[PDB]
Amino acid sequence: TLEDLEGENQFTNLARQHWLNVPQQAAKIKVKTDVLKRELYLWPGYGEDSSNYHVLLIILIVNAKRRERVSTWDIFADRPADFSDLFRRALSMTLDSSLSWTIRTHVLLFIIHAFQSLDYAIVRKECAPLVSISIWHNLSTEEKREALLDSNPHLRKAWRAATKRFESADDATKARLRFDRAWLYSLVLDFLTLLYSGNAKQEHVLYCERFVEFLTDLQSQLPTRRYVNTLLQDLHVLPALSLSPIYNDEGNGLLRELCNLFTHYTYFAVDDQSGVQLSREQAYDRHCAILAKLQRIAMKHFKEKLTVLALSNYGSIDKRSELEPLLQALTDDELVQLSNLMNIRTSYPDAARIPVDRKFIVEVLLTTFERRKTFQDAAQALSVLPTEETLFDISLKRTDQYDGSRPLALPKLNLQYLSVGDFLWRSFVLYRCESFYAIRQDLEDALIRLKPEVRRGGVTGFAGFSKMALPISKPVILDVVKAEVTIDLRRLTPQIRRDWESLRPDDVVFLLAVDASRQKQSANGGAVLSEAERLGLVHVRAAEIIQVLDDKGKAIRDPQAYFDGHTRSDIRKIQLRLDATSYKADTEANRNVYEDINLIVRRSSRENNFKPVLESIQDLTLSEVPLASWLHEVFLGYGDPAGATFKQLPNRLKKINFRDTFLDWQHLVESFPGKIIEPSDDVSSSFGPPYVLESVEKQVEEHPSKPSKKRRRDVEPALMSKVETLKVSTYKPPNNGPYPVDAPKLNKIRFTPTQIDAIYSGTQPGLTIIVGPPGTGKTDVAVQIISNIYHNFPEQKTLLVAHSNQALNQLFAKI
Amino acid sequence: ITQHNRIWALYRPFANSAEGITAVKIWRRYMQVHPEDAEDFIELLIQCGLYTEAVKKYIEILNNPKFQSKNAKGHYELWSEMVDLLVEHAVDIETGHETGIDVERIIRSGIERFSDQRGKLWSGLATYWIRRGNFDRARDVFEEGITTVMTVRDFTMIFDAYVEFEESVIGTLMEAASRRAEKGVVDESADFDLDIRMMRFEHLMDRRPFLLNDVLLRQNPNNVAEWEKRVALWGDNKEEVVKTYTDAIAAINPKKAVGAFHLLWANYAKFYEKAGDLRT
Amino acid sequence: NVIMEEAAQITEIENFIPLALQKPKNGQMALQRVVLCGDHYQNSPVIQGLAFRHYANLEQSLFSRLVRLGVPTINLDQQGRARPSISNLYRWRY
Amino acid sequence: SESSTKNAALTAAQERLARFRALQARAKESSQQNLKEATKE
Repeated sequence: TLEDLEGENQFTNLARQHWLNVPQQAAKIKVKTDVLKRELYLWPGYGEDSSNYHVLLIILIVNAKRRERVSTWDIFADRPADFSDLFRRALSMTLDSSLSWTIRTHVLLFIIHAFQSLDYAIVRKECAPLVSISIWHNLSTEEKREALLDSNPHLRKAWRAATKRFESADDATKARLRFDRAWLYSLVLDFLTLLYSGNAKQEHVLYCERFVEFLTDLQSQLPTRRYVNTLLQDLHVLPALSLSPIYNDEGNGLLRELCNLFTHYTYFAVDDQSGVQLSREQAYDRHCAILAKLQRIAMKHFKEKLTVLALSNYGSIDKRSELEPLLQALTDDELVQLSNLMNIRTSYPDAARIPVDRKFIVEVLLTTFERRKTFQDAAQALSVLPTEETLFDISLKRTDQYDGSRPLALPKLNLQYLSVGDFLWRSFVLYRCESFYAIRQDLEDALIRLKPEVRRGGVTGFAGFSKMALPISKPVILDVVKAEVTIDLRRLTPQIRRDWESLRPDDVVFLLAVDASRQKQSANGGAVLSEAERLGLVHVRAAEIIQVLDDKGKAIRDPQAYFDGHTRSDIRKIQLRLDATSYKADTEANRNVYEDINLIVRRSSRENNFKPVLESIQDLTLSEVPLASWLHEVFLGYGDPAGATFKQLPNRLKKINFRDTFLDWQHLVESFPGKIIEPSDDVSSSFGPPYVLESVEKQVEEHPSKPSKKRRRDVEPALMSKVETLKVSTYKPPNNGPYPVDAPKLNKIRFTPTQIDAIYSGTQPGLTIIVGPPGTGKTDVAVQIISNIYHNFPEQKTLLVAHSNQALNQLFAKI
Repeated sequence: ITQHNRIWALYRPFANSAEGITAVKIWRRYMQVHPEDAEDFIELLIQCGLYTEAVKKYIEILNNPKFQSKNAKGHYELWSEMVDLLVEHAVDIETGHETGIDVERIIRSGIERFSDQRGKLWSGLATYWIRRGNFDRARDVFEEGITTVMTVRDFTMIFDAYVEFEESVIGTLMEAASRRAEKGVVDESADFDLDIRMMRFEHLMDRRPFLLNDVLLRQNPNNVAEWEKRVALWGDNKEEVVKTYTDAIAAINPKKAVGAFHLLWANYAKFYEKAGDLRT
Repeated sequence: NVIMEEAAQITEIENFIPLALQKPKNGQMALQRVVLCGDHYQNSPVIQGLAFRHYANLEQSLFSRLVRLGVPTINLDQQGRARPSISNLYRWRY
Repeated sequence: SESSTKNAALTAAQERLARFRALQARAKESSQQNLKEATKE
């Protein structure tokens, strides 16, 4: 932590012995070595003559600030050249093999943190050459690069511009460009060498996990992914990681999950260059085209031996097991020739010492031809209702004990996303993980409070008392699935009985079967039990309670009368619909999960809305068009960020009736500083409310001046602000009747010019953001914008979304 | 309600003489009192073109086991009519997660309930998949129907339907290839697809005897004659013959054998002796 | 038209759900105006999972992401609810 | 050479037609065997 660095650390002692060796007779003042003071002293003292220890300390301080969600990029904004020199030194130290693996992992984590801070101008400028097209110069074959350049003319133009910039540069600039282009290739080669080095320790596994997380983060941002995906496909990082001994270890479950996440992100159905999200049909067509090209190459080269492989169908060759014998039929030389015919890399540098055998080539060919499920298919395959295995997942347990020391194989929200569907799938996955963690915590708390134990005869009983769960009998299926569960409220309090009897329709409940005797297997010196086996829980099934019935099976028409009246029987019947997927899985596996169920656990109504939110997220992910076309570029973080504003949209309203937005003419004049206001009529006198503002663009008179080409170099382009004429029109308001109640309500709040501009932006079509502090009258501006939208567009509907009910009540009171 | 019966008797001809959405709403409002004629309203759904409404009415009729058809129509006949209407109007029927309907689950339920007409349901599902433009899904459905048919008549009907669909696809591909070759345009992808279809048809024709042997073994695992026929159809493949012999040994019950398991054991011993494996 | 109040306290998924509450017509959405009022310097949404809030950045809001992306936003510079001393103490971050 | 190429193409077309006829005969025989097995079952 940051407070641990304030002590007498080894790095602080080394810095004091190396950098604080001044002979000045300083006073003996007991000043605490704060982290902020040390960072401020290191920032001004940084220079080109500083050693690598200062750069390592600065990188560690930046990582500690990023782990605490503190800004650190602003402190480097004062010195851009020093920041660039520090970044170059960190890049040089990352490729240096003399240092330990911990320093390399720290440098990789710092680079991954810097890659997630592309909003800063200096960080984006530093990371621009690292993910540029020059990495395409590190391809295995020139034919593949030529085909990629001929596929899109924009890529060829960018490559030509990069080549011209490299040729026109000096020697030091060309060396820096070559180092920036080859840094990613050197890092990939070092990762591949460390994966196949053997006898990997925990530091090597942590470095591999950090590299996988960095690759996933690079593939998550489209401007970097457009080269990162091509580099990973040319280098065959996934086939090398699949056959690596580090990922094959049983203890490296997090590394395997990170590799799976990186493979899912790299094989996403989205265009690398254009950035348009690809559907399932486009991905299927691309896979069919790749399979047809492979079959044509096999027929042209090895038709005598690979006739079955060339004549195989798309579904008969996409499977790894089906294509295993076809690839095993060809020899090593035949496999090498087939890989060279498809522009696939089959050899590596001798310095990396990457083992390239027939098994590695077969795995690469199987992974390249494997059909991969799309993001929509992965979102549809994910169950909304949590299960016993999903709640007790290894990834959830790893994320529960996360402290920032190691990466996690979960999606991360950033400033830019590959596609709207990918962002929706990531949000759905995060919401499902949070709901599963909350459900697992609630189930663990209920099992701890219930204190299950083994009674006489082997029947599992509950010794403790818990209000979050109740023991029940085995449920009986009524229709198919709708079932009836019998509960007893004789030992429950009146408040608990009232809470249990007031279950709303489709309420999320859990049917739990628990056997504590398996916990005795943990006491016999056997294998290590899981978290669910430690508490005795065996199975948990989600269900939706629809209705609550009495002991006679009749629905309670009056709940208040039943609660106030004397109940004859304390036994209640609850109608529960179990999930169809879990029931079908139990029926297919012939498992009697419902026969052993003996506990029913309820949840709070505020925290039982996760299933509908997950269903809505899955429906949005499966939807083809979940976002507007005008706001797609702004939401994706690509292109011009101001393109969604009203000043750039073609549907901007020229004339807008503000009605009673301005109290008088002076308020309207003061609300538009720097803009010329002219009355619509010929009367020079000021007019009161209501007022309508029409924005007229001032047409520049193109005078017939001579085309002088001499005075054109020193004439810089002046930022001439277009003075749009805000013509004010005054009209008599329509009377609504002679009664005093018929008089329309007028606003009595004098809005500021910033509030007036915000209201004008909100009234106009497009995207508007109002950054308002507390007490700035943002609710009043929102109410004024809603009133203006209702008055100007009676046929349009306005949907207000409030974070809290108090804000909605305040908005309703203002309206 | 007693007078509402006479009112509906005086309004049925009025609704029939009006037609359209108003008559559809009148029939929907009249189904809450006399649902026994609601199947006739399904005929109105035939007249109005609402295939989804007809499917929903059929599902609601099949959900209630106490419903009695006025026209003395059985539940199997109603299910077959609904399947035929779904196959004929697969394009006009909207399917999605918003409506909360599944055609595969209904097809599986119909196959499980009607075991004597499971091949007809599989053929209807294959025809619906072919009409939906999904050739791979139709091929997978045909393979699943061939691999899960207990009766050989249903398996033969499903195989004939799949062979007819494959022959139609191969003829269309050959016509497209001939049209491309006559125009001087060489399409390697179309020729590769035609060759792959021909190879798949040849593989299906070769594995049809294997599928018949598997169906015979599923009908009677203790039948040594089917195992002997499968071993004869294996030919010179020693590994396939050994696997078939092991499956026959592990599948045929010695206490319920209808054939001669000792004859199969003697044949295996003679094959081992002819291979020179006296110890085996 | 969609107007969101206190968008910085709502997650990105919760903000995108209200913007897609209606089915598209003829392949296009009927939404025209999207206004979001909030304060990026205020508290973010509450996340129970520490790994989701920190590593996965689930606590980040759509308004904060739009402000960090460089999109133009209108900043209110007038307050009339608290005293001048409290307003000046709260104006250091703004 | 474009003289014997026509004869080679004609021979290849005749071989392809013979292979297609053999495949059709095999399919018809398989259908007949499937019908006989269905009747037997």
